[PDB]
Amino acid sequence: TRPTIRPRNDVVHKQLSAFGQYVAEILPKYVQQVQVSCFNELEIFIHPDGVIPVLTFLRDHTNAQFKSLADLTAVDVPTRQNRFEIVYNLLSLRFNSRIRVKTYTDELTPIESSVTVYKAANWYEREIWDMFGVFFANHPDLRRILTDYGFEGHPFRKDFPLSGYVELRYDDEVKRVVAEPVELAQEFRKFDLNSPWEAFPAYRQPPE
Amino acid sequence: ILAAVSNIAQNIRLSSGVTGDWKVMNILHRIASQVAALDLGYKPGVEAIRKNPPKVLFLLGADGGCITRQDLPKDCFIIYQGHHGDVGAPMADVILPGAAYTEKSATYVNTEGRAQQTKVAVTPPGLAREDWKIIRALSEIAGMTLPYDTLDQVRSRLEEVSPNLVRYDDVEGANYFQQANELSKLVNQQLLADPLVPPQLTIKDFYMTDSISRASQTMAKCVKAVTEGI
Amino acid sequence: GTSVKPIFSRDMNEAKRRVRELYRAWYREVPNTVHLFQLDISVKQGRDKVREMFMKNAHVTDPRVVDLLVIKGKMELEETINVWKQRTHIMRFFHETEAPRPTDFLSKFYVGHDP
Amino acid sequence: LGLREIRIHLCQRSPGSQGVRDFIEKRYVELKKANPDLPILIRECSDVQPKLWARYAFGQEKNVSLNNFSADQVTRTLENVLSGKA
Amino acid sequence: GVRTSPTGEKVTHTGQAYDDGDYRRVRFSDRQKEVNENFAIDLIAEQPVSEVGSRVISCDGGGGALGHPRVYINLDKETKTGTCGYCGLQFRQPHH
Amino acid sequence: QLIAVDEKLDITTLTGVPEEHIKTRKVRIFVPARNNMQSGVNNTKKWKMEFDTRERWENPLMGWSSTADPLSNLVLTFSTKEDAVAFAEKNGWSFDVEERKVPKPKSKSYGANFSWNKRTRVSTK
Amino acid sequence: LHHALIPHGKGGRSSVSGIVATVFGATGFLGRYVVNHLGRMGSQVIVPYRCEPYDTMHLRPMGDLGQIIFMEWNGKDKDSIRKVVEHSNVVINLVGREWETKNFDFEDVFVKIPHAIAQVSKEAGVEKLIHISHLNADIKSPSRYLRSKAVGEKEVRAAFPEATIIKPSDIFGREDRFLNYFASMRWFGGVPLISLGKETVKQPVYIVDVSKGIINAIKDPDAKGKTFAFVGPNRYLLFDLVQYIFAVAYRPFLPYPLPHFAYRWVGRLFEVSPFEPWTTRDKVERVHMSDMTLPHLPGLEDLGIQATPLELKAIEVLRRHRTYRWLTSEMEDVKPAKTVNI
Ligand SMILES: NC(=O)C1=CN([C@@H]2O[C@H](COP(=O)(O)OP(=O)(O)OC[C@H]3O[C@@H](n4cnc5c(N)ncnc54)[C@H](OP(=O)(O)O)[C@@H]3O)[C@@H](O)[C@H]2O)C=CC1
Ligand SMILES: [Zn+2]
Repeated sequence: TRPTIRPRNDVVHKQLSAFGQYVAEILPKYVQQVQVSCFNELEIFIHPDGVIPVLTFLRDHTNAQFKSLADLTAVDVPTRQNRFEIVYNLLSLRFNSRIRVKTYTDELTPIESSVTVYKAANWYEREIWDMFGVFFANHPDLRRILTDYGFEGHPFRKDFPLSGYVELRYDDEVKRVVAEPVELAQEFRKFDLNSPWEAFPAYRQPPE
Repeated sequence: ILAAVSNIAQNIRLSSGVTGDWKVMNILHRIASQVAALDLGYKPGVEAIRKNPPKVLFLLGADGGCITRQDLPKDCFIIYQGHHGDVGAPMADVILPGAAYTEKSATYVNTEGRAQQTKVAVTPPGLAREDWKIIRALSEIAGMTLPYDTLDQVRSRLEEVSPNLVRYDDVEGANYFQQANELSKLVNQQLLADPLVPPQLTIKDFYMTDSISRASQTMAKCVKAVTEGI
Repeated sequence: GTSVKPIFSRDMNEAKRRVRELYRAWYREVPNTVHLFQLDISVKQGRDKVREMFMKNAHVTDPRVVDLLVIKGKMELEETINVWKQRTHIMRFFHETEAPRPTDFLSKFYVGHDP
Repeated sequence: LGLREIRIHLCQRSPGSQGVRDFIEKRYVELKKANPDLPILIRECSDVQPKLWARYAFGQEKNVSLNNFSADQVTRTLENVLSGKA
Repeated sequence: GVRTSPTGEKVTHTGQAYDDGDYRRVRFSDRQKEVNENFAIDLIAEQPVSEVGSRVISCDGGGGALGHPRVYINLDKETKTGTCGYCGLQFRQPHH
Repeated sequence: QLIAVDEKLDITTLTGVPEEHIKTRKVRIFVPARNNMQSGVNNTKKWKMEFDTRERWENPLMGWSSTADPLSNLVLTFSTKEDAVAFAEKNGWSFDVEERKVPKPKSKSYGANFSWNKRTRVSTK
Repeated sequence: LHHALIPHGKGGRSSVSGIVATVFGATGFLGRYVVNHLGRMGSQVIVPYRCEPYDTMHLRPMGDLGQIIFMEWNGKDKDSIRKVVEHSNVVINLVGREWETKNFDFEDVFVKIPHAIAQVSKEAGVEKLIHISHLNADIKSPSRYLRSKAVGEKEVRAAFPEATIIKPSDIFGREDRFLNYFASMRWFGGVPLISLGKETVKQPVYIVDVSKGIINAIKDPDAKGKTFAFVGPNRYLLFDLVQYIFAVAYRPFLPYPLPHFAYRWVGRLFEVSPFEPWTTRDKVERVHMSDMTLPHLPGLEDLGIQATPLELKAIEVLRRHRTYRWLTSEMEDVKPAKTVNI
């Protein structure tokens, strides 16, 4: 257990659990769940309507003052009714801590923009709009950031194909770069890698 | 023989009574396409062709050699549509390449009466096409075009002809044994004094049965192994 | 009820007026686009293309989907006006290198293995 | 011009097919005795509706709804179809 | 041992050559076809069979960790030699 | 502040998928069968959505397998059957659903190998 | 069908169309479009070239990997012709030159080379042969170019009975010598037109139409021994055509009549250059001659092609000849010229 196993820190575990207690107590209206992982990471699951309040609290409260927004991303889970899971990672330099706030949405429900709370979100939300198609309400300028001009679709969705639907080549007849339906000389080879025996009994699910 | 077996089943039913839903009578088929063809109203056997020889003959994958050109008049237009060159291909005037069971999403009916559908794993080689698509294209070319254009539409028509062909895992059926038993008593054809011998006498007759089996080198190896041990 | 949240419009009337204003803007912008990008198409051709693009989504009855389509159309128009798009991006709407794929049964039967 | 096949799709446990079922269990055999060479295909139905299909020369085909028909109505419909009617 | 087809094209160790009816030959016009002349099937046949006085021998291909995984080959069969599944080396026992 | 939309959810216009890949495609929703080369059953837990196989030809150069179907490698994983059905419905795809197959419970007995009169007794062990 | 040449795919760049084509004269105006159209389908294209390989690099991106194969050849050496057509099922001939060099004459490029190509193709078993002639090819024509074209047409037909012969007329396009030729005469101030260009009628055809017609003739099974005439949809007088050309390019049109003998002398003067001549006496004769009318021959409509009128594609050719002030003018601004049809 000593050499090849990652050591556990329980002091940070208790501190993060107590702060989850504190945050869940102050904001019962929006906080839906608080979790602490075994590698000492604190997550708060909130109702979407509380994106602006909770974040503001975490930025402005004296005991929290999470004054840095490290990252803002989304995860696509097609099996959920609310498809997209929005993740905010915040850093507190005053207390040398990190926190995670997660909410959810679907293809048609917008989310309040947090640019007022964090100026850094301006581009991040654009990427979430570009890659996942999640609309953010009250954004100073929401447009595509990463894909090509006029690119149809949101590639980071699970149902979007790996190679897309169109490809570009230069045509001499029209004397310009044109887009055509994608064709591949060699098809991407799909590998079925998952083993038919479970690896981790701790994560076993109810027998359905 | 069918009348005798139905009589045995009738005796069993009228002696033991109606035990419930047991369905004593059973017919064991050996052809994948037989039950579907019977469900669609085809005439079993080739008696009609011998009785009234046609001028145009459509061989839809028929390789049993039951009908040859000696059984047909001259200038007979034989059309073969299939996937292997076998008994029925060299006698054809036009050959239409079709798809095999691994190359189409097609419906086959079990000996139980259970309908199932295959899935496309590969695509037909060369210029080979799906069989119903070939027939539909031919109908359009002749001007007497068919009212269905996709696979779902032809399966809707299939449901119209026989609705049980679109229930893809249900084996439940209705027993009408007594009606068929009553109808079997009208004719009284006499049995033949010939012993019942199956065509499948030994293991060596099992490997090559259809066109795909005959074209397989593994089955030829198996036959050569069972004929001489070595 | 379905308990759904709006983006901009409450019903289909607000969505339709937004669609109409976006169509007005595109109709106004087409000649300027033709002059700036030095396109070899006519203004009438470009307006037909705009009309066809709008009519492709004429079947939508959800105000939320209509609002999102209008938002995407505004982004496309902003890219076109600011000349962020190049001539290639504008001309991709016309598909001048793609041979016409036939639709009837016999042509599909003659060409390939798929419907 | 003439009759080539008859198809009765009856829904096995649906109440609306009850009368049709009665016909099959009573007066089908006699009918098949009157028409030794007429295909009369008795087929299983979904949860939808009982129907009767009549096919004529050159692939003409028309159907009649048999929902809630009594056995007498079913045999009258067969008598009409078999005769030069409908 | 590389041979030549009646077309005049060198036949690879996999035994493939473009047919006389194959247009793909044009890619070799004014150019050459890359063929390796060291056929492994011919080179391994020239190796003498090794006679060892044990029922089970071990083969690692030679070189230790620079060979293949070490395997054990049984030599009870007398009408056939024991072949390594990795290297193709043959082993037998003193006979006659 | 709600609008209470009525009709069926449809996001086909917002996905960027070409029309020919919506109206002509057929998806299969199923639980994959256990690989009979193994006894583990961990791959028979989740539901899967895949698409119908399209044409694959061979490259004139090097003889590789070329395709033109962009959805030939797309497989989606779902918890329940109705989740997959809802996803397919809202994405505008026609679907075929195969109901889950489970091996029925079997009555095993080691003593049956040594029956006094039944046929169950084993010739060798 | 030597199954490696059965169509497979969606007709894309990576697809296989069953076409193996040897395109003689593929480094020219029509050749680049023909090769591009062949490579779009996924065809195996053989490009015989005699020029510097650099001058062929614009043909590199027109096909998938290995689909375009370049080989050297000589017009006078039949061994190279055999070497480049050994494995092709289609041979397209586009070899021609508007002027005579010291090494090749009109008979060399329009009679000898086409006949050698046809004979070698017939010997090698090529199934389809497409040969390009001129609409105005006549044995008794006043120009050597068209007399050679007619003689070559006869000889190709004799050597390859099942050849498809295509006769276009004054192809216009980005790299043409028809619109660019008239536009470049602005450098001399005035435009010399014999009889003010009022005695000549032209029916020019678009380059993409010709390329599509060649492709469709390749894929047409019943176009074996037929002869086609590819013409545009409108006929114009030379004066009206040049006036429209100068109106599209927004250049001052100052036409003057020049006698036939003097303008022939001008062509003789320009012939002397060792480079590509600006004009020649043969160009003089071909420009001032009316396009023939051949109502007995099939045209582009028989191949499923609808001819593209000059008024929709002139701007893409003549915008390069504009000054900065008129460079952004639209296509709807020129009020198309008068057409003398029927
Ligand atoms: N107005 C028009 O354009 C229409 C064209 N004509 C015919 O259409 C054909 C092609 O037209 P186009 O592309 O415009 O002509 P180009 O001059 O642009 O090119 C002709 C091709 O033929 C090759 N070629 C020319 N001379 C020789 C030679 N002595 N030996 C070998 N190869 C040679 C050239 O190769 P390289 O570049 O290396 O020299 C070149 O690739 C020609 O046969 C022409 O006669 C038909 C009606 C009119
Ligand atoms: Zn070894």
